[PDB]
Amino acid sequence: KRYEKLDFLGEGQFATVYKARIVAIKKKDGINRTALREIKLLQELSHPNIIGLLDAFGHKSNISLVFDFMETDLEVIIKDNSLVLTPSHIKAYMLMTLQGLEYLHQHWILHRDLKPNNLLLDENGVLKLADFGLAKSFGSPNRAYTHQVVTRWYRAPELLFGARMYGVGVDMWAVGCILAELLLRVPFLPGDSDLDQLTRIFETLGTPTEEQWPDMCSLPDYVTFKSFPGIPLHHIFSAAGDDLLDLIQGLFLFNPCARITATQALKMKYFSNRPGPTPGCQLPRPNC
Amino acid sequence: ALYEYQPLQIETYGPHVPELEMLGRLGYLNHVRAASPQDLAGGYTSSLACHRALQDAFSGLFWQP
Amino acid sequence: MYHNSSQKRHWTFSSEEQLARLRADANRKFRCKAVANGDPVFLEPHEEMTLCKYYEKRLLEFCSVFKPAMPRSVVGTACMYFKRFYLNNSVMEYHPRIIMLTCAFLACKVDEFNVSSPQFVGNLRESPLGQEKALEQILEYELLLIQQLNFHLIVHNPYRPFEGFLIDLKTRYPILENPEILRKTADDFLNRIALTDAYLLYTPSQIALTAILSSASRAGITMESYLSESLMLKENRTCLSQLLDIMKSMRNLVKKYEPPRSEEVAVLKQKLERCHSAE
Ligand SMILES: *[C@H](CC(=O)Nc1ccc(C(=O)Nc2cccc(Nc3ncc(Cl)c(-c4c[nH]c5ccccc45)n3)c2)cc1)CN(C)C
Repeated sequence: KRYEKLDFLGEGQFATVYKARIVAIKKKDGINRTALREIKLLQELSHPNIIGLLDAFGHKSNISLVFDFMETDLEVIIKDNSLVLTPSHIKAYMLMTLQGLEYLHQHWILHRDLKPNNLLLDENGVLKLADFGLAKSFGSPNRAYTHQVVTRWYRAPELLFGARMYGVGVDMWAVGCILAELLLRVPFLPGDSDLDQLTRIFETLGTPTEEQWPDMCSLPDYVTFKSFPGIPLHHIFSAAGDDLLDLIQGLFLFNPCARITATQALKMKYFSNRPGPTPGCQLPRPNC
Repeated sequence: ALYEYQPLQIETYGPHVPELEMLGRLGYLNHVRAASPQDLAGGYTSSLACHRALQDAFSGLFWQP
Repeated sequence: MYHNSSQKRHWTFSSEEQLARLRADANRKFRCKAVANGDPVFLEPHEEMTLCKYYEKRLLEFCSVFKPAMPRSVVGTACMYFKRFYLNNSVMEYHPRIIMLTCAFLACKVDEFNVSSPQFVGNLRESPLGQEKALEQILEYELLLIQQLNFHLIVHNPYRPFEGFLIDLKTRYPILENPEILRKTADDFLNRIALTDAYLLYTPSQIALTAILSSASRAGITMESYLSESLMLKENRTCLSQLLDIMKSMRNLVKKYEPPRSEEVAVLKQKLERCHSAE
C-alpha cells in the first residue's frame, strides 16, 4: 500500500499495531465489528483530544486502520518510576482527558474503555482518547448495552451491579480511577473478579446506603455487601488539596446521576485554581 | 497561566435547544417515557433521551448545502 | 451529530442536477472501461435510475420481513448506503441485487444490530446453497461498499428528528391539541420522501419537519406560528423564507416522483442480466 512498515508497535486484544510512514497502523462474519465501530465513530469526531483516524485499507474481510502516531500513553508515564508527576502535570492530563470527554459526550458517545493505556500522548504533549473499539452511542432508550464494558479496575459500580442502561458516569468513574492512578502511581482498585472489584470499591470508599444511591437495589446483579465505613479521601490521598479532593469525591459518587459530568468537572475550582496546568511541551517524557 | 472554562461553541444551524436540567421544569419530560428505577440506578434518565431527541430535531434545520 | 457529520459535509448535495452529473459520470466511466476492455447492451442513466428505484423497493421488502425485526434506523442506513453507492457506480458493474444485500449487512453491523451471518442469509428466499453463495458475494462486496462510501458509515435518519419535533410540538405548541394524530400521515409522507433523492439533498431535520407540516396541511391544521413563534423565525425572516422554500422543494420532489413500471423494469432487468453475463 502507500504506507511502508518501519517498526512493530505492539498488540492489543483485537489487533496488532505498527509504526509506519508518521502514522500507526492497526490490523464468515465479514469485516470485524470492532474495526467498523472505530471507523464509524472516529469519522464523525474531530477534537484535539480525540485520536484522529487518517485512513483505512484492507482486502476481503481484513481491514487496517491508520491513526496519527502517538509517542506514548498515560500508562507508560504512570509506570515510569523516574518520572515525577507534579500537581500541574496531573492537572494537565486531567484537563485534556476531560475536554476530550466533554466533546465526546456532547456528541452522545461513551468511550466505555477509559484507562491510562487508552490515553495516548504525542511528542507535543497533547493527550488523546484512543481505542474506540468499545465506544457506543448513548441516550437512545431502545438500545440495550452490556455490562461487561470497561476494564475491571476502572469499571463503575453500576456496571459491576449489572446496569444495562447507563450514562456518562461509566466514563467519569474511570476518569476518577485514572486520577487516582495518577496520584498513587498504582492502580486504585485492582480487583481480580467482579465480586472482588466491588469489595475493593466498598472497602476503600464505603458501602453506599440508600441515601447515597437511591435505586441501588434495583440493579439486576445487585448483591448486599457488608457495611464498610470506607477510608476518608484525605487519608487515601494525603497530598491532595481540598479542591482536588472535591473533584475526586465528585468523580467517585456512587450515584451515577449525582456523579459529576465532564462539563461539571471542568468547571470545578481545582482546574481554575493555582497552579495552572502544565503546557503540553513541558509535560514529562519517558525517555527509555 | 491559569485555566478558565469556556463552553464548547459548536454551530448547530438550528433552533436553540433548552438545557438538560431545564427540561423537567419546561414541561418537556411530560412527553417521554419515565425512566425505570433500574435505569435511574444505572444513571439513565428520561432527560437524556428527551435532550438527544430535541438536539436531533433542531440540528441543521437552517442549513443549506 | 448531523451539524458536523460526514453526511452533511460530503453526502448532502446542492441540487438534483449535481446528482445527475455524478450518475452520468458513473455510467459514462463504466462505458469507457467496457469499451477499453472489449452497442445497445449498455444501460442509459435513466434506466439505471429505474433499476435503482426497483432494487431500493426490493431492499425495503427484504428489511421489512427480516427476522429478527430490523430497527427502522438500520433500514434507513441501508437505503442511504444504496443511494450513495449508486451515486458513483453503475448497476452494470455491480449488481444491485448483491449490493442491496451488502448494504443491509453493513448497516446491521454499523447500527449495532448484532445479527449472525447465517441468520442474516436465512432471511433470503433461496436454497441453502443459494444462501451460501449470496453470503460469499456479500462478504466479497462488503469492503467495496465501504470504500465506495468513503468510510462514512454513520447515517443520520429523520426518525429521531421526527420524535424530537413531536416532543417539541407537545410541549410548546398547545394550539395543536394532540400532535400524535399527525404521526401516521407524517410517517406515510416520510416513506414517500425516502423514495426520492431528498435524503441526499436535505437535512434529516428538514425532512422530518416537512413530513410533519405536510401531515398538518393534510388535516387542515396550519402551524406557521410554530415556525414563526416557537422556532424563533419571526426574528429572522430570510431564514423562515428559506425553510419554507426548502419544504416546498421537498414536496415538489415527492410530487414529481414516478414509481418504476413493471414492463420497463422487466426489460431493464433483462438488459442488466445480459450486461452481467458478458465481460
Ligand atoms: C530510548 C528512547 C525512547 O524512549 N524511545 C521510545 C520509547 C517509547 C516509545 C513508544 O511508546 N512507542 C509506541 C508504542 C505503541 C504505540 C505507540 N503509539 C500509538 N499511536 C497510535 C495508536 Cl492508534 C496507538 C495504539 C492504539 N491502540 C493500540 C494498541 C496497541 C499498541 C498501540 C496502540 N499507538 C507508540 C517509542 C520510543 C529507548 N531505547 C532504549 C533507546
